[PDB]
Amino acid sequence: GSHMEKKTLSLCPICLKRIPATILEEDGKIIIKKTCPEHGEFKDIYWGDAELYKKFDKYEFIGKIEVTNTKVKNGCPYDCGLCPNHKSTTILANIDVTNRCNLNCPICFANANKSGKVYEPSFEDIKRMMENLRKEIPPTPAIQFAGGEPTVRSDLPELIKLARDMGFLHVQLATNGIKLKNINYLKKLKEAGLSTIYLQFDGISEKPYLVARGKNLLPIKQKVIENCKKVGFDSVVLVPTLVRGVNDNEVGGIIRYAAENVDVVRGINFQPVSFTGRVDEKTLLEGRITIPDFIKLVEEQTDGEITEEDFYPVPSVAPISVLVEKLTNDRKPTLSSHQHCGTSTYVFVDEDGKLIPITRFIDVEGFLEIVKEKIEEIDVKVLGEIALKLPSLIDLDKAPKSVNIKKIIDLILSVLKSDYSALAELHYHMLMISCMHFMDAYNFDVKRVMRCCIHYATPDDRIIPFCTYNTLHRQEVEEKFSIPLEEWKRMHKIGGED
Ligand SMILES: CCCCCCCCCCCCCCCC(=O)OC[C@H](COP(=O)(O)O)OC(=O)CCCCCCCCCCCCCCC
Ligand SMILES: C[C@H]1O[C@@H](n2cnc3c(N)ncnc32)[C@H](O)[C@@H]1O
Ligand code: MET
Ligand code: SF4
Ligand code: SF4
Ligand code: SF4
Ligand SMILES: [Fe+3]
Repeated sequence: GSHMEKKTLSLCPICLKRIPATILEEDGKIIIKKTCPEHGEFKDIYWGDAELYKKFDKYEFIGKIEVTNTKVKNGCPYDCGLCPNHKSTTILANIDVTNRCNLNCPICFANANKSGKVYEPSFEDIKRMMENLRKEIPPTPAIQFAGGEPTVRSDLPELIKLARDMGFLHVQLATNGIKLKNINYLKKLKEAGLSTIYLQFDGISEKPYLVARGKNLLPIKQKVIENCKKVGFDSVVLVPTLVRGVNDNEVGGIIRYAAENVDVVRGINFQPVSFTGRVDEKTLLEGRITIPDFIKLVEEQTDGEITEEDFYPVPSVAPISVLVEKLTNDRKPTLSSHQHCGTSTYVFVDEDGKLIPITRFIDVEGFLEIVKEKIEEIDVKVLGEIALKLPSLIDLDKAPKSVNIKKIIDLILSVLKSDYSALAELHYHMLMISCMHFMDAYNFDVKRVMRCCIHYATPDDRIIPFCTYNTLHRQEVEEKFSIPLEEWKRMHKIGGED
């Protein structure tokens, strides 16, 4: 019948206490069982496919941190953060610049617009949160403004400039895009130096928007995309909240729409719905979907152009950072998140519009093996040796006709020389297709969250993993630093200015 895979620690979904949990294989799926001393037994889906679950375990990578912000007191996941036992530095920081929003979505992990209180850090508070992120070893390389809807603050372009001034290589905006339907507003974001728009995007028909968002936003999303084309803003990531029964049938359609718009869309990052914050009862009961379920949908709905073997877990590229760090004697941000948190592939869009994953014609598995081997052999000769082996890893038969294989190889080598511009050019050639499954109290796994690489900087000088922030800390923090809406409105204007 069942057989145990792992022991771990989880949370009771009722009282949020830390409780023991078992991860088990059962009928081809991975389940998590747990017991609360007070509220009894719980059973949830952890991963939809036991075979892919075991396959991803081989890419486990344990990171290290040196700069901490909190002490051990109550043990994980209560000591965030970062406490001395966290195993990853910040790769992408989140700063919530507001809890106000110009929407009222039925699915909202932040439960925006319900507290009756306004959380809006000052420009100086945000600079200090950025300093804390930049004090890490290595410094946090990427930051995203979130909330809430960040575009409802009139000072957002100044915050984007500030992030650039503070040294972040990548400045991202998570947004519902509504204000970006005005092209002059989009122009000010580009001019301020925004790297990427992380655009909420739930489908290619009206129904997923009606369900998840409460109204048909599809024409507005389309306008935002057309505005990006008009102003030459070419770095949009579409972000579907993936809900079984709502838009699991539109996975291929979203991917095809991105590929049709690959001049401005650099990726789709699917987010299987996370039962934190605000969720409607049908979503809670019927909507659960996991990373391997998503991978299966991609294969089915792109007619086998993208297959299961094309996806890798995020830490599979941790050794690339390690190697680059050793080659250059400079500490590099390392993607050391848990192997069951997320997955990605990369595809080329050819002339006919067919999707050709880079893994179809580059032996990515073999490439990562050589990388891990050369780390063990660490020097002046490594790069040349790897450059010698790269042709044996390529299948020129399966490569797209519209792709210069020699240029891709050179860009890969330049990434190994710590050329960030080559990594960015590589992303411009391709369409990233990824899926990240943020935890909730039903599937919480302490062994995952200890490796989390996506962190909120808070106004009380903490740095808190995304998955503990949205299950345990968001209300506490927002309540401390909010003022009642009644008084906030009388002291400000709608953009947040005094
Ligand atoms: C509200 C909070 C929500 C937080 C959600 C987390 C989102 C995580 C980020 C998603 C990814 C966005 C990346 C930006 C893409 C882009 O525009 O890319 C284009 C940009 C170039 O833009 P600029 O030149 O303008 O700065 O380059 C980058 O952003 C470089 C960083 C790339 C990060 C690589 C991540 C690796 C993932 C693991 C790969 C596994 C192996 C795959 C094998 C085939
Ligand atoms: C930052 C992104 O997260 C999406 N989002 C909002 N609520 C949820 C949820 N419960 N689970 C997953 N993604 C969600 C938003 O729609 C936005 O695109
Ligand atoms: C909780 S979502 C925060 C970012 C923005 N409001 C969006 O929906 O894209
Ligand atoms: S998630 Fe990390 S920072 Fe938070 S308590 Fe656990 S180990 Fe510490
Ligand atoms: S999901 Fe984003 S846009 Fe929707 S209500 Fe929440 S914060 Fe606002
Ligand atoms: S944000 Fe959640 S899903 Fe992503 S790395 Fe952190 S723990 Fe894993
Ligand atoms: Fe309980």
